[PDB]
Amino acid sequence: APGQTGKIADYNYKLPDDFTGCVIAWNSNNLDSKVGGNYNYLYRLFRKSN
Amino acid sequence: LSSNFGAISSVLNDILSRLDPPEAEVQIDRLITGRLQSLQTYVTQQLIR
Repeated sequence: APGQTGKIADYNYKLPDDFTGCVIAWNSNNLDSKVGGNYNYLYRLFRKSN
Repeated sequence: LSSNFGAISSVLNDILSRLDPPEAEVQIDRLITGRLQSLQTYVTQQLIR
């Protein structure tokens, strides 16, 4: 959300406060949640610079 | 300047300290509109005097 802080926010994908768009998300259990446990997805929590 | 004009901190630097732009923008907006209104009142008073 514009200006919100967090590991996803500042390290993964930041968003300007003047952002003009839509955020559309839906649970992807039927697609991504599988017996493999979909661990391929990664976030960059630790980083020198936000 | 010392007055907050509805803002939560007198000194603007204290607002800058921890408050983040999503809230800092609105906070400083309130503070700056208050300060500018005060300056407007002062300049008008100076004009009449």
